[PDB]
Amino acid sequence: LARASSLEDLVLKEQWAIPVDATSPVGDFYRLIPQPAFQWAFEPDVFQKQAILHLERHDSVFVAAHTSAGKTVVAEYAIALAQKHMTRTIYTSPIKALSNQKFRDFRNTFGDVGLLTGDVQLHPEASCLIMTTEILRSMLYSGSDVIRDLEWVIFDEVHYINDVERGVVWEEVLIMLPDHVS
Amino acid sequence: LHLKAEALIKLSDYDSSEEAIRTLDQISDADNIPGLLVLKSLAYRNKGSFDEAAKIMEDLLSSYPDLAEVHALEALIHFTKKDYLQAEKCFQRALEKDTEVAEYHYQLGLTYWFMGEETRKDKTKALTHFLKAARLDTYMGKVFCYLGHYYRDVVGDKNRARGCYRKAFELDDTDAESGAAAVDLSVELEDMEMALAILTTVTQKASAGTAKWAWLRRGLYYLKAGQHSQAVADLQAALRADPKDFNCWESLGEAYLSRGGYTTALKSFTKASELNPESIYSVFKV
Amino acid sequence: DLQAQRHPTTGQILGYKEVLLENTNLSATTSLSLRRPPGPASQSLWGNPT
Amino acid sequence: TMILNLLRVDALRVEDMMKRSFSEFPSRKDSKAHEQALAELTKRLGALEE
Amino acid sequence: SLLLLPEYHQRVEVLRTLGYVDEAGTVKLAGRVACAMSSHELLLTELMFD
RNA sequence: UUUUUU
Repeated sequence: LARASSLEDLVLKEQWAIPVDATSPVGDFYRLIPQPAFQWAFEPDVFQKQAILHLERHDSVFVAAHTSAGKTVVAEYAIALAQKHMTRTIYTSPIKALSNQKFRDFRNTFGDVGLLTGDVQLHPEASCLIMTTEILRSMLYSGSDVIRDLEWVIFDEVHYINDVERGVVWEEVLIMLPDHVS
Repeated sequence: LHLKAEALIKLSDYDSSEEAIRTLDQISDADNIPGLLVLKSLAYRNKGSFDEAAKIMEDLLSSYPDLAEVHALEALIHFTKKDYLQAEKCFQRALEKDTEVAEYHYQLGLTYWFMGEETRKDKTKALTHFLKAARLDTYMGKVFCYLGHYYRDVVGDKNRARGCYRKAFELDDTDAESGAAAVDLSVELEDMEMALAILTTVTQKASAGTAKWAWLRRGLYYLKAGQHSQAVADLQAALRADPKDFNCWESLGEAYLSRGGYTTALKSFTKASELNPESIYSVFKV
Repeated sequence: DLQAQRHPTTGQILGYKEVLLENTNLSATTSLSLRRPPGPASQSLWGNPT
Repeated sequence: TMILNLLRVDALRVEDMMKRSFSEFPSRKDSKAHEQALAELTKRLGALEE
Repeated sequence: SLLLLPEYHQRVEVLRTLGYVDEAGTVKLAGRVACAMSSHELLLTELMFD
């Protein structure tokens, strides 16, 4: 086109640690995230809402709360996202007896949850392996091909870094972790 | 009561499907008054449902179109031509174009005639020039952008088609054809560092999902380059938009397999083949 | 490897063409990247020298 | 065991881990500022007459 | 500057006086045995070899 | 005189 061509073209023309506010930010938890990966029997509180809001974007939170039962909402929303994306997640606890009922509760709440300890080795093929940190430190030094599929590593009781004979394990782990693992 | 009546009639004409079609019938009854030449337009809207309402719509249009129904009778004949084959269209186009000589009021009859004619007629001057006149008659609100989009479908100087795709997506936002076509044909063109800017901008105003057409393209754009982290995140967002499209699952599986992951790629490919079991590539990849 | 082809728009496998692999001669006991071959076999999870 | 598992690998040195430890964080916090200050004060010495 | 560097040097010497590390730090067979061991690596591998 | 893991 010659006259139509003109008649159409004339019409066409650093900080690295962000201290998120305790009480203020979240006003719209349901405007975005309308299809939550996990459904509770109650309402998530303010800090649990903020942690979930950052877990959606594949960030790396550092929750520091008082009671252990307020934190496990974050620790199982991360496992619901891991099961939604087909990836894998590692939950690591220091005490051998604490990581048994966690196995029971995570297997009762959803799907497949393997457990690895000094003697137990239930289902080393699931997507929610529960371990003691000395086993993750031992399979980070070799490859172990489980590290190829991780998304989240949920360090459970991170105030054991202060221990005198085991505080070096938490820092060998936090140093040797590759970059694609939140 | 004048301003409200016109708004109600326009809403009835422009409303949703059969339940809203019944709502439109209720609105027409609520505004059962003089100037019945709008009822036929409501009838045309009722034809958008064609279930227990088109027959009433046909009767309502026939009843209303009594004295002249000049625009209404020609438009109704064009609608009948659309329901039938393009035979009636040849008569309607000539009569409407000869009688109502305009560009913007004529643009509605031009779009109806082009929709009837597009079946078989070539129409290099009857409808294509009609769409050109409709593009010269570009209205302020939601009345002539879709015509320009439909005018630039596959041919006729695709470079201005890319320009009026960008304009037809900038003006008309709800549709996810002109924008997708615009970015696709643009990336078909030489320039590459321009598609990414468009996708980033569209993604920013994406509230929660409902932009799968954007997420998917940008994920592929990151997959052609070696940027697997961004590609994986983008494709995960696209699948959260709609977790049934096998193309997304297959492309995400390829993304996982490009970088390390082997059993997560396996899981995604199995899910991709599980639905749409016709695709051989997915089962082979598993 | 005989990799697939993709139609540049609305990708469909036109045909399979052979291309050159690039990350061979990499092994699990001499390279530390996520491109090395997976491993020997099903294997002990931890405690593995070499 | 740490020394053995790092001597074993060739591209990793044991001093990498000591540099990256939390007990070295105060000393090693501003390393990029030290290196840029070094490279930009070496320029300033090139000034004085001989 | 590293506070623990001399202790690393002393550990490497203790390793090399037993037969676990060659000169210039390359792991020997005894080193790879004590590498993949749970606890008391030095004493257990010494008991085994003796 | 409490507590613990490869």
